[PDB]
Amino acid sequence: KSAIKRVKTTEKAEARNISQKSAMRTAVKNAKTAVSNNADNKNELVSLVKLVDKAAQSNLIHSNKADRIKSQLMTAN
Amino acid sequence: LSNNIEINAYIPGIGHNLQEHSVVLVRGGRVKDLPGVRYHIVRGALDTSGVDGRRQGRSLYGTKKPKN
Amino acid sequence: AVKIRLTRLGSKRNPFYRIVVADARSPRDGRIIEQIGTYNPTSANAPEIKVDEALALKWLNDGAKPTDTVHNILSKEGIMKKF
Amino acid sequence: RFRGSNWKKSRRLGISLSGTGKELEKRPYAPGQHGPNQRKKLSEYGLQLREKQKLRYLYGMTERQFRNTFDIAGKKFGVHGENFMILLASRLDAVVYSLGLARTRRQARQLVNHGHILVDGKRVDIPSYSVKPGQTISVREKSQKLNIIVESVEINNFVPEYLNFDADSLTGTFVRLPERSELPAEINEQLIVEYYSR
RNA sequence: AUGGAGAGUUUGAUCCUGGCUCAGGAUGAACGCUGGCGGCGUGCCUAAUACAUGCAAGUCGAGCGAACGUUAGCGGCGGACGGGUGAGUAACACGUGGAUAACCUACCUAUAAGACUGGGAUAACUUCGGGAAACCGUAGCUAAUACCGGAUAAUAUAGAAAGACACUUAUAGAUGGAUCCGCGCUGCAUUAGCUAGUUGGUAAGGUAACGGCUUACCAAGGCAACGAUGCAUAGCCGACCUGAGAGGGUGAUCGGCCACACUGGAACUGAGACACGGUCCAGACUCCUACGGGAGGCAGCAGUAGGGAAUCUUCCGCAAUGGGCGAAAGCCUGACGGAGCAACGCCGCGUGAGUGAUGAAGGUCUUCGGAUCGUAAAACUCUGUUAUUAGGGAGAACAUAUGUGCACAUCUUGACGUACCUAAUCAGAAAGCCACGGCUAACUACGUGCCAGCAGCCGCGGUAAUACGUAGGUGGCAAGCGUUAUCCGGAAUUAUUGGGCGUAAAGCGCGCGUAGGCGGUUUUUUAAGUCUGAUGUGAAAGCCCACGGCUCAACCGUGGAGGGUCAUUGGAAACUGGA
Repeated sequence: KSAIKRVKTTEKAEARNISQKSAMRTAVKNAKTAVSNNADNKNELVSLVKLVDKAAQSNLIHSNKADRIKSQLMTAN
Repeated sequence: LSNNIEINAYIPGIGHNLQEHSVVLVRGGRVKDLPGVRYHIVRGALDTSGVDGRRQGRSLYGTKKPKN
Repeated sequence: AVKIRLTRLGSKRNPFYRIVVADARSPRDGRIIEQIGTYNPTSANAPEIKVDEALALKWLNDGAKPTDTVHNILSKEGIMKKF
Repeated sequence: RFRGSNWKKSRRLGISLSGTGKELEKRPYAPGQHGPNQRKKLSEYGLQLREKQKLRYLYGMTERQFRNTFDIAGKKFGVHGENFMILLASRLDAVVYSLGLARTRRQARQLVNHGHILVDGKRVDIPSYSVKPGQTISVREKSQKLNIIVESVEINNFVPEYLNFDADSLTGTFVRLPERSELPAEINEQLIVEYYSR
């Protein structure tokens, strides 16, 4: 009766539109592109702030994967 | 019997079943020094129970009609 | 949601419940995070409330309450009046 | 519990101890079939089984019903050999065989209603009563004076040890500790102390 | 050492090895039945037997649009969890440890956190052509603590939507999995062998991890006896019998885990699957039929059909114990509880004699000799323990004005409601079946007379079978009794305590040769070694030294005692086969 999304939702969270997941994948496609082109998107590492007004304000990515890119960023400055 | 098996069975006692082509329980026991038959046949068991002649058994050999 | 669930284990029709820091998603035999000895409600011996929640003091700060509605069972374990 | 003749207990067994004269009008020879022939010699396991059958007619509880009796005469700590004569006198027949109600054990088991039963409080209509230091196996208020309870009140003068009995009372509440050698000695002790163990 | 252990079988009796025909308990049982009353439990054991069903579990505004605390239905939220049967991994899969420089650690609630910053908008409402249902069309929309990244903290040294008189980065409180080795695993003689990046090398990545995963390349008869490699196939364990111990067994329970979900196969945004009733794809099935369709849990419950010598009702309730929904309240439950169920073991209150005429009216064997089925007995008294209506009432224990830091107040219960018992003291019945010459505690008359019976061992039947069948019986035991398949007494019987190196149970004719199984070498060694050492721990459906009562039954606390610990050398060398 109650839609499950806290227990075994491995395939329950993998059964709808992936447009937003694909759109977020295109935004994280410049991970090495901006680093190889020296973009200003990864500039000013005092913020990325990216822990005082980013994660909660507006964020929609992965966990461990993002954490890897959330280590060098938000701390470099 | 069942499972496509054929054995030289024999009805021990005086019981003379008169119902052919009918299932008959195989008495759990073999014969004693009898070249040919190597198995027994249980009296009654969805067939001719037997005769009421004997009354000293009242346990096996299709016994029934307890005298009072 | 993580209170002191009474682990119902032992023989049939006579489970020996043992108050332990368990979750609400794992009822009866689930997962104990902070075991608290065991409660004996046999009412035929002296040692009854033999709960050892010495390491359960950290549990009472972010997720700790009653699982099997045991107010008098937790009444003996008076570890409050200090906050 | 045996529902049979109580005169074959001194013929099939070798230790009856239930009546004075029994072979006076009978034939004290051997068994039944070969009663006019010679006797035999009890076997090692046979002697321990003969005593069990001898006590089977004596004790009210038979095989499985006397679980406690055999359990109290085996695992119980103490003289294991004489544990069959020590931890086995806690029945309700002992009170009737010490106060003067029933001379037999089978009649003593049926004397837990017609004779004294109210053991200072809760009574028991079984073959064994919980008579300990504080229990007074007496009669009831309506059954104070019975016919089988006050039968041999003067016929049975000599009483046994660890037992009490008076006129218009018959209430046993003396010593709780009994003797392990105050019973007939015809069966082996270590034999039943080992066979039972198995 | 609570301290096993019969025979026959072979002359006409025999000893002696040897094997079981056979002096017993057990029998998840059924059984032909003579199965008075019952506390408690198991019950398609024969059956992963096919399929009509009753059927998984509903909800929520402190945060939003009916007519009238949530009433509009969106959003938080178990379909995989309760469950069901166990064909399925001869093996970390489970049983069983430290662990992790093989390690992830999503997660669950408290505080930082200032409700910040880009927002339109969303189901309902509903403009709504038709369609037997088998689906497109006509389409505007309106919300909600539904909801949107960069510059100012976290491996640097490149913060929000809002709570009453909710909250977010950091993280804690908490939390689920992958892993090393030490442990459970059949033999083939009528098979005697198997891996080749077998054996180790480092580099394209990415997941619980190194990575022979692929990465460049790498050997010959090498691997393997550790039968790897073939099979055997089974859900694994906590367990109960057992020799007296020495030996030996080692799972029905009841819970953990490991599975499965017509059959397979490939993928699918929100928080940990292949999903017991979401997808798609195919296959052979299910059935009605508007020509199109629906598809199947009954692997959730109870049933129709299956053949079972061998097994539960298509019955009430959520008392309660639950958890999931859900400011409370509300609200969910063939999870679970209560009644039908059979000798399934019930063993006892257990059913009448205080008294008592040869106790017969004459029969049980009767050469009648007496006794007696017979201190059976009359007919009463006796024995209470049958009704007669009865009103009856521990796993799991604290609460609900708004007056109260793991403490708690006006105000929170029933699906019930007849143990032992000395009491009313009506009269409600322990019978039975078996051997009876026996072996083995047991019989008299007739009737039989190799006709039939009896018939484990004996055998009894061609005449005087009390062995047969009826009557009077007798030994046994216990509300009953004979039967069928399953361990151990029997007895060591691949010998292990429990085998010879000759008749027994035993001469390889193989005379010439290392299977490393094993066959004096003096002294001599540096410490293979016998008895001391980290001891915390010392737990346990474990024999707990006691521990609680249910009379006959399931009523359970003691981790130090308590063994079933978890000090037995680092060590004292003139010494199995090898000097």
